[PDB]
Amino acid sequence: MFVNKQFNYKDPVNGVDIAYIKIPNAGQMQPVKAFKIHNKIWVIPERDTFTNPEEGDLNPPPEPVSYYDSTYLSTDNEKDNYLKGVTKLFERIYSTDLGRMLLTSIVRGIPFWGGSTIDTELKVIDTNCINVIQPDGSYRSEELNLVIIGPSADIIQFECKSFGHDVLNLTRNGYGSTQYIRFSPDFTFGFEESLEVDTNPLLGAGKFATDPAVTLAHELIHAEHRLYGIAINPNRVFKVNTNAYYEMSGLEVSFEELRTFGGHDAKFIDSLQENEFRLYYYNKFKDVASTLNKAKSIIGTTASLQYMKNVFKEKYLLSEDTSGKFSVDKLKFDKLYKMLTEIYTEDNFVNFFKVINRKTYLNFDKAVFRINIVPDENYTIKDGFNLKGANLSTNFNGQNTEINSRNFTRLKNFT
Ligand SMILES: [Ag+]
Ligand SMILES: [Ag+]
Ligand SMILES: [Ag+]
Ligand SMILES: [Ag+]
Ligand SMILES: [Zn+2]
Repeated sequence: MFVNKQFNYKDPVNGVDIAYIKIPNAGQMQPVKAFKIHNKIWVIPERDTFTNPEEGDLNPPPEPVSYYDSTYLSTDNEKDNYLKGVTKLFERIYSTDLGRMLLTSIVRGIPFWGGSTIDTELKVIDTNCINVIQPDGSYRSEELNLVIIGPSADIIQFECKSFGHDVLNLTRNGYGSTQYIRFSPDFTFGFEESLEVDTNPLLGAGKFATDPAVTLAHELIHAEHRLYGIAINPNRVFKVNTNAYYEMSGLEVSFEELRTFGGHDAKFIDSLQENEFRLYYYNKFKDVASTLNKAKSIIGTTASLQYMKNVFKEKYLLSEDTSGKFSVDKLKFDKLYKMLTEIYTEDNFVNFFKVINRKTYLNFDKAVFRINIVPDENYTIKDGFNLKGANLSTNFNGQNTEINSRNFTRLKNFT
């Protein structure tokens, strides 16, 4: 349903949902084959050597939790598997009510059209589009919200990447920007069942495997914060004082990560700072409402001013008065803000998937495993690794790398 058609890496390009594309702001690059799996969402089965200029080399840089393999995702078979793996994960996520809500929010989360220097003109920002090569060879500029792409040099460094603006802080000013998620459905992390063990850097080999659907959901949640322009400034961190090994090393974790995980982790952000951020972003939305009201012109005859004004009215859940003037209703703002920051959390997704998972973001990496979720015999949209009939359905046996040994190959231990 979420991905209505089957995609094969070798399917011929049609210039519509299967095409060679170029990422603007990415400098000079060769067109790469991409697949549009859903409205506003694309997948590029390639290692990411375009978003960051100084990150085009896949070989292990000079001399930590990291894993390198310059050959991963270099063959057509691997790219086909990557595409099928990612599509499958989106479907697993969409199969839950929470995931359906999240993906709906992501599609509705179009980056704001605030690219004009004139306050009466509404214009798209080039950081939020890709250039799509058409059958006739010409290019077609297309707006999009999300792009799933292969990892860069460090295979296990999953993260959101987005292009910046000269002056605008798009991921924190309420505007939002297109997010490129480096991710792989072909590897997963190992964790320990015991809290005392999982949060200790010297113990555990990583007996249980993280369900990659949770990992992708985690990145999607993080991406949606950036899409709605309410990501917490990275300089806002928590000087961990709840873990003796974190304090010992003076390690710090950004509020953004704690918020994304949810559960008890989010409670580390004290009430004052919580209100501070909410007030801040409430004001940013008011700014978007004013800009819309001040808009009398629009660029790009792909839609009318009335249409786009309404698109953002929906995205930001703004209120329109009798005169057709937009404003931000505190109740509505608080509702949307809470949905994006408290309802969509890693902890809540675990409850929906019914999988075993780390209990806190404040733990220690144990290991990385190679996996293959494409075959139904190994992983299904409905149960992940814990197959219904199989003897893998209970006690999370499917995620148990010792019992379900054939589905996991430990590549590196971090403990
Ligand atoms: Ag553009
Ligand atoms: Ag565009
Ligand atoms: Ag992110
Ligand atoms: Ag991300
Ligand atoms: Zn994160």
